[PDB]
Amino acid sequence: DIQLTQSPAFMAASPGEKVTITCSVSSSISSSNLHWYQQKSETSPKPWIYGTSNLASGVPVRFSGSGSGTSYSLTISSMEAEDAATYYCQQWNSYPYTFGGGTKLEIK
Amino acid sequence: EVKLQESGGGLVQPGGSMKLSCVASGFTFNNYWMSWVRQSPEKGLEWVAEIRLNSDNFATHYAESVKGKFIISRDDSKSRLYLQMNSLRAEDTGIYYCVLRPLFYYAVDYWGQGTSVTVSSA
Repeated sequence: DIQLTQSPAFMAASPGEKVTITCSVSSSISSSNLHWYQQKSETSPKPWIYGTSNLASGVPVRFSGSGSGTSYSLTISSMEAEDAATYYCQQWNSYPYTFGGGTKLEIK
Repeated sequence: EVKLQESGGGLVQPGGSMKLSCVASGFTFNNYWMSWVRQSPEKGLEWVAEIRLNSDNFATHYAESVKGKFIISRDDSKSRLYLQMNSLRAEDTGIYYCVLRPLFYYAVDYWGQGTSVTVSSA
């Protein structure tokens, strides 16, 4: 077992705020194999961030990813109402590929 | 670019066998990898299996509690990616996502939408 965990579990954001959910490995893997997924109730994991800083096709550019070492974070410039998903991180470094407990955002 | 549609879901008396599927469209991506991830409320998401095509025909890899039980298989000629699961239990109930990523230096993987599998005695 290889472990990522997300600080924190549930958030609460006023529209227009700046959010940052962190993610963190158990053993030092490398930035460039930590993908970030976004899942909106009633549907399937939607590839959000690839690399540690690459956004996927469509991800609004108010979103930001960064890290190196054991702590990777995600940050949203101006929280808006369609960011209300549950985000999760993922490790494609060494098998097995493991995932975060997933942080749940919600809009105030 | 992509179009992944997985078929085959349902419900099986425990012990029952199955064969999820999903067929690739758009791809003929010389070199990819594909795998099945699954999500139930009990466990959140979990990488279950993964066949692998860097160019060696088949190399597979499974995990803590799936090996022995399922076997990834897929043939490009067929365009499809089959996933037979045997000796099923409660634990294994969930939605199976079928995600394929290509080994370009960079881009991102793709995902499809899933199907429920329900292991119940009822």
